[PDB]
Amino acid sequence: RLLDELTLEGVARYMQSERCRRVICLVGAGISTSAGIPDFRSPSTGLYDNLEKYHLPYPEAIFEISYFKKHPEPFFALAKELYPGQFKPTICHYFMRLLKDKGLLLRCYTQNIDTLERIAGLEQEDLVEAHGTFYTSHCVSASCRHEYPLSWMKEKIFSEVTPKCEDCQSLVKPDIVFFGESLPARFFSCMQSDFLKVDLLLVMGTSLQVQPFASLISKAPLSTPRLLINKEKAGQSDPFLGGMDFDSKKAYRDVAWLGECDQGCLALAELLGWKKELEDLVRREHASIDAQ
Amino acid sequence: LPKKYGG
Ligand SMILES: *C(=O)C(C)(C)CSCCCCCCCCCCCC
Ligand SMILES: [Zn+2]
Repeated sequence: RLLDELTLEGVARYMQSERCRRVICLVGAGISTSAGIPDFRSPSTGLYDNLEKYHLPYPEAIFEISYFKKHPEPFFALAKELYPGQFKPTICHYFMRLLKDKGLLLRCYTQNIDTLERIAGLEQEDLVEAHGTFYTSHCVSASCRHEYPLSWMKEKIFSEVTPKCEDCQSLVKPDIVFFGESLPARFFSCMQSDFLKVDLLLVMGTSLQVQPFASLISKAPLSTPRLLINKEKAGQSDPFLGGMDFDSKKAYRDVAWLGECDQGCLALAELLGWKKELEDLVRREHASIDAQ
Repeated sequence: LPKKYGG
């Protein structure tokens, strides 16, 4: 096996060896909760709870594309209610920027729409935003598709003006994937290429419950170590419906570090000798954001 | 391409 032991220390030694050149990160809502961003797919967040005044045919209609295009006001009213007070990426986000800086980041696949990967310094080429992003918005008319930045969209959301395209006056929609929209072609094209090349899968802040994102762990080569940094263990085969194997006598490459994602990434950076680099980057970028 | 669904 590539890991000398099934621990964070084993993963760090592997990352420092000549065998580990290309890292894929798979990240979800757990890497942004410490930035104040709620998990938008968690029932505990109550997205579908206080929608009475919108008179929706069904709760999920507020995130379905056909309903949105007919009645966009509920979605934008909710977007104003949930809009974050600040966009400050976490230690976890900046850990991935360090991976990029050190030439180790093959790709970050993210389920999040909060743009924090981009703010932290990952570029378009580095990212597969599996459910899109609020970072850009587009006119919904196929013949126009004018693109608008988040500052433009934010102003419309906060002034309670339904965003309309300045060229053709069609609705302008954030580039998140609504229910009933196609998933991004980039998700499938990158998956088909990246997983031929990966040396390590870093899975952070995702319960691996939403498809097709969760199936990415099964795309890794059989030898590729997979490290889960998450508050709870996840990704194992489901005894009912049925994967990660952390604990059996047959386990050989999967490792679980259970705790806050920031503390896990900090622990890994520390083992790698990157803790000062990570502290200096985070404190500098946070200072810069706080000073805007 | 496959469309986004609850699951
Ligand atoms: C699919 O599962 C989607 C992409 C719809 C999950 S997001 C569901 C909730 C979205 C609420 C609207 C966003 C609020 C403001 C967020 C701004 C982030 C930059
Ligand atoms: Zn337009």
